Amino acid sequence: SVVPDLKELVSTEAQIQKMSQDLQLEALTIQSETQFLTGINSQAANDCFK
Amino acid sequence: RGILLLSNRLGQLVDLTRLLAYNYETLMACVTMNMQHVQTLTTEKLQLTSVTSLCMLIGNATVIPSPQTLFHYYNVNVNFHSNYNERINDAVAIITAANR
Amino acid sequence: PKESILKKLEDIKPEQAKKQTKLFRIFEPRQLPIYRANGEKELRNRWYWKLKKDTLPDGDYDVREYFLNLYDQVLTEMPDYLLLKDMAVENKNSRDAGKVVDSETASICDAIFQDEETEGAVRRFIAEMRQRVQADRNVVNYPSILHPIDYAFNEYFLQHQLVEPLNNDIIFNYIPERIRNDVNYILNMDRNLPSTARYIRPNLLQDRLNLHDNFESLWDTITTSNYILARSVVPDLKELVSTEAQIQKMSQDLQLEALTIQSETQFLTGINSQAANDCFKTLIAAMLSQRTMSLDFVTTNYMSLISGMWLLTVVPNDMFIRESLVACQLAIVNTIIYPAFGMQRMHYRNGDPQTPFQIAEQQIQNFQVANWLHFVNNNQFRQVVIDGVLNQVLNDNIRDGHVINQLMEALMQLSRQQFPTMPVDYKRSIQRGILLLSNRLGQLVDLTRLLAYNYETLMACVTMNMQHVQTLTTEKLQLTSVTSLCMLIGNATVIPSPQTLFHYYNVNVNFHSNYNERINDAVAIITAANRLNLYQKKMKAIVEDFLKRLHIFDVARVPDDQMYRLRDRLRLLPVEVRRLDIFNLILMNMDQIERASDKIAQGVIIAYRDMQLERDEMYGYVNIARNLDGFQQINLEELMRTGDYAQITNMLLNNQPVALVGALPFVTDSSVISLIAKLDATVFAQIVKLRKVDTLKPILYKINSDSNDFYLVANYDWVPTSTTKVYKQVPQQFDFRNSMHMLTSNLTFTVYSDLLAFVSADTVEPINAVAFDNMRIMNEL
Repeated sequence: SVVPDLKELVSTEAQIQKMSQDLQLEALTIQSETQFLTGINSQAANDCFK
Repeated sequence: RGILLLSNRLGQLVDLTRLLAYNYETLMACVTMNMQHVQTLTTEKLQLTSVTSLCMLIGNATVIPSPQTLFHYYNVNVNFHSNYNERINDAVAIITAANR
Repeated sequence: PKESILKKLEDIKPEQAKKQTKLFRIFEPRQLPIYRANGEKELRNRWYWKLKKDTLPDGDYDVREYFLNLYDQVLTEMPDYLLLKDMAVENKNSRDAGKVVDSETASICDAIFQDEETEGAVRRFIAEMRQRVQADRNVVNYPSILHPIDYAFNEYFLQHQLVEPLNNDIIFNYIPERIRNDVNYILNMDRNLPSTARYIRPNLLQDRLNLHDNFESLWDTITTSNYILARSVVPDLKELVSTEAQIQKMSQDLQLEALTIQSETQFLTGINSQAANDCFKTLIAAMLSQRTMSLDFVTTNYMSLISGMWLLTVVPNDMFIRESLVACQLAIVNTIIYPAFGMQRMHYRNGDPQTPFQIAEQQIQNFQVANWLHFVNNNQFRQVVIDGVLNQVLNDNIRDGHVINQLMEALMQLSRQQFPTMPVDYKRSIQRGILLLSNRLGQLVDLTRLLAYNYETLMACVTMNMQHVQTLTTEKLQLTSVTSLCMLIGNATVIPSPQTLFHYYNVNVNFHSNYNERINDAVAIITAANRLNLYQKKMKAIVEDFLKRLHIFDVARVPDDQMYRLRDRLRLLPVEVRRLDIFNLILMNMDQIERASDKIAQGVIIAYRDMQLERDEMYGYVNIARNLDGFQQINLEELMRTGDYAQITNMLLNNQPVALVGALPFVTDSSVISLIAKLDATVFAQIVKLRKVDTLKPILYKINSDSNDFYLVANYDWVPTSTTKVYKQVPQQFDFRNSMHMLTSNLTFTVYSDLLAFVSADTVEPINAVAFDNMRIMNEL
């Protein structure tokens, strides 16, 4: 109830996108799309923080 | 490659440390109840999901506890305490009487 | 899109000949009444200096930032060179025309030359004040009036003119030191440059940013770019065995049938009148740009593999990604060489990492086979530096470059494994494909030559010191096309059109120039940004613009991170004389500017004790101290920052002699009264109520019993008692005679852009071209 909410974050989309460029996601490895359920960060961080 | 994203950002990750450092170190100040470290019976789920986000995802942001906010906090624990202590007395008093 | 990142490239015109007109001044002289001690207006009036545009703000911080913008403005207007023929004007007076410099200069003269000035000496001077030319040196002499600070500027602008000469020889010299030398080409020009030539210098220092260490993301984007650029060049192949014909004899040599399949899967290789051109281009750029590609094969198409061996013998494996060389080799090793060389036994078991070609080397014996292995395996790029200036070219092992005893050996080794075996038939289909390389080997010898040259040619014109890392977008290449190019070529001889080559140079050039330039533009700012304590102009700012100015990069689509790290490196970078040399100038006088000009002050004192006032001429005599000698202080900037510790609050409450400092709003009053009433002590109270101040408008008392309808007091006899004066220097006065300076420049210039164009480039007949060995490239009928 107290822990101040955060502000000025990096656009969700922007980062995750440079992320795929860097991440080399789908490169053989079978167990895809489990590292990107990361999203809702604009939230997740606030939650993780509090 | 992933590791690097921690590193570059590291210049900022720093910022995180400072943040908490302060906040906890601040808020805390206004707690009357003592607090011995105990192995609670219950947990609290923390998805590395969010964690990871906070991490590479924080900019030159800077937030802290609103004055008014802080007090409100003190105030509460306070009352609570007062009640605990008080009832305690109210309690004891009776019980002892109850005996003689 | 494919050719949507190319229009963002060829459309980059960084070559901008920056020039100027208006002489850069900041303060125009102006009128104002004279107030002799005693305070009367003695008439005649005098001329002083006040700034054009008092913009200056409230708050030391806002001030500092303001100047900063000036720096940005200075640079964007930074005169790349000068010339005054274009600055003419006419003196209304003098021994004659006179032609002076800049309208303002003119005005002023005519002006003073009427309003009863200091007489003679002035009018006089204004007269025998003119121009004069010393043709013999191209020099020019023009008179000009400015201000110590003005001569200051304009001066250096003259003593630096980033414009050198330009003789035939220099043009010749800017044509890559390995092309003028390459025989196969010729050059010729249609004109003889005048002694009046000039040329700008596209500067191209190295990646002062080592954009490859950690930033991979960006390299990939560069490579890509540099790559497309290359294809745009890569010559389009010529005449090669009509598709149908070859593929037809192809079916023959092998012996086909009905449900008896073998070689049949080695023909989705047909299309080459598309594949060969693609495979060809693709290969070069890859190298040049230095991009890393992948591999799309099939385990049933062995032919497609054979050709692989063609490839691999070439491009030093490191050029291909890891997981690709891995597949490839093992596929060869386990289905082509062991399996029909009675060496099967163990169909070769490999379980990831270490090197699979390699290990086959130290395993089986056979010389022919054995040389291939070492030459291929340990084959790499020759990390070469200088090439007629820090080109830093990754080169191809002399050997390969046409001294293709590689190909001949690659074939001899193939001519000798086709001896032993195991699964009866299988050998039929495999060795038959192998032979198709051998007959063609007369021509294969060629393909090598081609690339050899091309890459080795195009090369030179890449000031962008390319290196050797790992891409991350991995361009895709099929053994399909490869295989096509291979058997389907010969007789032909192709080469880089002149015009083509230049165009290439030109681009990288600009680009470079931009990179280097923005870099300087970048640095300059940042450093300035520091000796200014702007703890609030959060830099996420500069980086952004920077990147943008070199289109290609989708700014919004790139995180804050990398960006900072980008600053971290920039910070350690030296500025450039030009850039630097100017900032030193702005600061050095900074003070002087601020102090002068109205709308602002500096600070105020509060001595709770009656006291005198200076008797300056400009203003009547008022509340001013140019020293604040003694008393204490308190930076306001740090105050409203820190949050005020009632330190001030207390002193104000208790009344103690004190001073204040920083940007401030002055306020002029008249009716003496105000003073006797001591109004000036009021104002302060406020603060007490509001921790912060800006609502603080201090007071000044312009007192000249002349214009102050309340002279009633100047009467008796007096002498100005005040409590609290103001920190603010005094607008200097104007000494014309000296105020003027003299100027030098040049007459009739001749600036040129682009260059090159001045040459008609021709080419020898294809049939007899030459490589770095003086041998006819393409000598197999």
